[PDB]
Amino acid sequence: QSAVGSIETIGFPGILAAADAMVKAGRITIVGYIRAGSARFTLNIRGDVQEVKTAMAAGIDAINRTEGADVKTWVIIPRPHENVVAVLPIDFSPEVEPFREAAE
Amino acid sequence: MSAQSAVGSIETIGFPGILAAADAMVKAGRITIVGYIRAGSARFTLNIRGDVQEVKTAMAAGIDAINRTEGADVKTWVIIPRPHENVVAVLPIDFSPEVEPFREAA
Amino acid sequence: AQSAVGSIETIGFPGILAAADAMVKAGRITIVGYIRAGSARFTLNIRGDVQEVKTAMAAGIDAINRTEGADVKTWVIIPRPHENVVAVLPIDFSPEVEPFREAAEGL
Amino acid sequence: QSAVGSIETIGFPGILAAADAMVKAGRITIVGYIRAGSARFTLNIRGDVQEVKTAMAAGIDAINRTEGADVKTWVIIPRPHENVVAVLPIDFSPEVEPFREA
Amino acid sequence: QSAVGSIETIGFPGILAAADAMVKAGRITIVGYIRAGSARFTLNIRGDVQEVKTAMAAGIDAINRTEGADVKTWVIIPRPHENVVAVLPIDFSPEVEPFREA
Amino acid sequence: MSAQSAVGSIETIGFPGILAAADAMVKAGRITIVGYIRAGSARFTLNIRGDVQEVKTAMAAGIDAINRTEGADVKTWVIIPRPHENVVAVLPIDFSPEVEPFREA
Repeated sequence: QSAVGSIETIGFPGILAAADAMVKAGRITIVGYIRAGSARFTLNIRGDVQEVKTAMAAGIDAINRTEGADVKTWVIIPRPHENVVAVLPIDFSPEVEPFREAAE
Repeated sequence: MSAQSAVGSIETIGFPGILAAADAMVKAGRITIVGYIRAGSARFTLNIRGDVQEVKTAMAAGIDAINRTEGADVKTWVIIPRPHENVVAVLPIDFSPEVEPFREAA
Repeated sequence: AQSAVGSIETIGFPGILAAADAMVKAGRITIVGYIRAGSARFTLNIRGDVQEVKTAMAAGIDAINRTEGADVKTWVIIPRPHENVVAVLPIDFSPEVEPFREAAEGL
Repeated sequence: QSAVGSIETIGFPGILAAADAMVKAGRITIVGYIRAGSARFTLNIRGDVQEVKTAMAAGIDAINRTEGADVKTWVIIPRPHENVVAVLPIDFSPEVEPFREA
Repeated sequence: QSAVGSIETIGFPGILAAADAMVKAGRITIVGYIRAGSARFTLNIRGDVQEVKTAMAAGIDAINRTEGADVKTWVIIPRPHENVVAVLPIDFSPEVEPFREA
Repeated sequence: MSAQSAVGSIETIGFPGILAAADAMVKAGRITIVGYIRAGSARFTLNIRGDVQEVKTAMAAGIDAINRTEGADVKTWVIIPRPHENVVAVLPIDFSPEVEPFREA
């Protein structure tokens, strides 16, 4: 299992900013987002651990430059367990398969 | 060829504000409104696509329209000039058959 | 030519029920829908001739403000909404409200 | 169109208290409830205007007697327009027709 | 109609604590739960009124021992009207039919 | 015959925190993650099943992972060692086809 990164902000424009900065800074795949409630949004990515760290640094900085946005919470799990991947929305799906291949 | 068109995103509290933004934006720039999100806590997001400069013009018009609306305020906004294809595939900012007549017209 | 759209929002369902009834009785308009916006806020959306929407809107504001526990949070009137707006936001007519559309215009 | 009454409280236990008190106090029909958000719940009833007034009074008192509940907002509309009944969830349904008839 | 009890906590762990304590303390059937919003959860139970009383006290005690939980609101209706049972989510279902029998 | 396995439940603000807790719990104890809840107000619940001591060990690890996570805090948690069947029937803590593989290991 490749590493997983997750980041959360208030507002959709912030997570859009995070998304574009993350995928351009690191060789990673965006696998999903969550409408978390209370206008908070989460973005989830996968990749080599060093690449997720690089991307996450970029996503933090991008949210903090976005009007009205700030980083609420984030984490990186270097090697997620299969039970985690099965239950939480962090697995790959056919719609992002083309981007996984490009990254690897 | 062409790159992905720019994406603009704006958010306010209350639906009347986002209605004001939508109408001002599409009248002020050569853009397509591609969707809206009921974000929670009575916040609404509007997402638009178009040439970078038309998105910048539309966004100024949207900001001004929200600030003129009773009980509305701009909470947050962004423009991404050249969105990556992975972003367009995962987040609700792509075109759809419903709005395809308007992309055409733009 | 796209008819005007009016939108109004309050905290709590009773206040939006009050708005809806006052609006439809005060102006020759059609109520086209409502939104459960979140945080117990509710939106009502109406269509009709611009002057009828204005009259209906004034009546709705006053009805909400008279309702126990409610007040007007936000509202707007767009005289001539763009087709891209009508297509994306829930402000278009539907079969369920066509009978009301016809009556307002026909009267 | 018979009258409509609507009441809203914080928490489900209060709306349950209101529902039971209203239907026992007045000749009315409970037509629906709404999970409004933020743990608020709405109850909507139909009936003759005087019966709706009687039920509403009983509903408010029941909420105030309920542990942790408070009345947030309420209204009565004597003669709701048909467009209102068509768009908002205040109409009768097969599930409550037996109660409409009684 | 048997009695109905309804209780609401902040957080899911509390409603889980309540549920387990309630069904062990009295001869009741848990009939459903509600994700109410704002991280509040409601539990609904049915049974003889004395058994619902016994269960409710046990639910309250259990919530108050649960880290981070709190009782927000609760009620007991001895004999709910059939209109209430039809509209609000407090009736029995096939999934809980075995527990109703005991 | 067999008793119902123990259930643990934990809640924090934000998804990153629940992700941290899930990975730490499943690695620390012989447990199955059976589900999560988007609780509202950006709070997320995670529910796990296992032997009583394994759930206890997993929960301690989940609490420490949430507290180490930027922007997360443990809001509430509980362990029920022996949940009643009616509870498992009504609340979302039962096993499912998706997690059957993990139950067996």
